[PDB]
Amino acid sequence: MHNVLIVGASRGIGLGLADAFLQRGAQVFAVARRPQGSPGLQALAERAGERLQAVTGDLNQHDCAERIGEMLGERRIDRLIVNAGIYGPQQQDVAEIDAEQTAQLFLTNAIAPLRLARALSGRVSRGGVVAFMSSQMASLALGLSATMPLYGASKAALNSLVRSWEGEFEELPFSLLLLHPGWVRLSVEESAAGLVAAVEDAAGVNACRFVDYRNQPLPW
Amino acid sequence: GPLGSMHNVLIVGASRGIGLGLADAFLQRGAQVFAVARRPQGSPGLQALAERAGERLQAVTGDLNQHDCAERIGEMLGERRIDRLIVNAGIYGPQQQDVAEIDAEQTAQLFLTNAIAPLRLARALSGRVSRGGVVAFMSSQMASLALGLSATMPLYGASKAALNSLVRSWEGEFEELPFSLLLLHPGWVRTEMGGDSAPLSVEESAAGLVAAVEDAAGVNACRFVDYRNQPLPW
Ligand SMILES: NC(=O)c1ccc[n+]([C@@H]2O[C@H](COP(=O)([O-])OP(=O)(O)OC[C@H]3O[C@@H](n4cnc5c(N)ncnc54)[C@H](OP(=O)(O)O)[C@@H]3O)[C@@H](O)[C@H]2O)c1
Ligand code: NA
Repeated sequence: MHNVLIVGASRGIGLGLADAFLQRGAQVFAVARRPQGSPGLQALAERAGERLQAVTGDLNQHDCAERIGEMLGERRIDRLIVNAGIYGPQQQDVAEIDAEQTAQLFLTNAIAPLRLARALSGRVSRGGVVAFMSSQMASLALGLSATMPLYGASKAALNSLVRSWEGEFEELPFSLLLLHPGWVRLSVEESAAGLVAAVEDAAGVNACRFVDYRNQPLPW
Repeated sequence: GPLGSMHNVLIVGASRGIGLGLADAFLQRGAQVFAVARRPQGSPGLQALAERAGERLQAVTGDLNQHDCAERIGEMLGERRIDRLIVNAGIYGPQQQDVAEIDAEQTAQLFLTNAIAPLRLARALSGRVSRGGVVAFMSSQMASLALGLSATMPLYGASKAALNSLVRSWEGEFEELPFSLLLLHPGWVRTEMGGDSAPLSVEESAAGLVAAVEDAAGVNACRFVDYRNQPLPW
């Protein structure tokens, strides 16, 4: 049984990933801010029993890694998926975004994901996979983020920070993935099944990849 | 140029370093330069340029982080159009460049100063930019995802990737660009940010950047280029 850690698993694609990994036979550790308040996560917990361990945790809390670690004990993480993401201000307007909103956006979407992944990295299996939920809107070459520029810039910043982390290693000890889930309203189930296949395709490769739910590369 | 032409060049962040070098280099080409600085009176470099160029160098008090910056620049310009708009001002972020230690206040400061405020300002002045002009943002090779050189200064690099992203998103609002949009890498330059090991003088960096800016005039394109006018990958 692989150990899979999904950070941000109460709903949407995060929950879908927990479900999809469970269906492959993994032991899943599913972190959410309010796990008890997610009927989706509760339903998965009931069905999988002990194979789905819900964990209360918040990416933005500085003790998050410590709490996850204490919970995991000596168990190694085969697949670490950080499914951080907020939209930022609904108007996506550079003229109006304030300091508090800027901090929240870039901490949640870019900085805290790296802080957490780095802090847990000593537990990640060699030849495993660390993946971050990114977006097509992160791509500079595609340049598709005009209607949500702040969101897209936060995901470009995430991609940048992951590339910077890669640059700290002589050779990668695990793969580093930046994931585009597709434009899910495309079901969560199809997206998650695809993303699981993309993640598993990178296991043992120790490569940096920016890929979508079909395992197709996106340009930077 | 001919036809009694004298380009109006606006440099945001011109008190020292590359920004001052750009003001000097544009003045040497014959431009009317509007040099925006937080404390223009406290810059010996800008005072020296003012003495040499007289009225062809107008110092303007202004701060990229202030929401009235565009208004102050506009009031100063009157009805004049901007032929070249260069946003140079930027910060390094925390000295340690460490994702584990940066706090909320520092994160806001970094991304506002290096990414969001440049777009806020440029957008607010964009109606004044000449058709066939150039709007350029000082970016960095550390912004490039393909080069993956950002490990040296990850936070700074991420803030410039965010800048690049926002400029591309702005481009994507136009059916046809009315001016060029440039992301500039100045090289590693001997300034307070670059340090004593930097291989380029301000003078050579600025001369190169002026040539790259002028090479984009009338093209109405997006480019990510260095001080030699060589393209960088995204
Ligand atoms: N030097 C390099 O090697 C290098 C490499 C790549 C990219 N860059 C970029 O090039 C730009 C200029 O770099 P530099 O090396 O010349 O830095 P610098 O010598 O330290 O000068 C920074 C300039 O930015 C101004 N500034 C900072 N924050 C400002 C704000 N809110 N509002 C208005 N002005 C502000 C400063 O004015 P004050 O005097 O008031 O502080 C100063 O004129 C920056 O965007 C930097 O990121 C530099
Ligand atoms: Na003000």
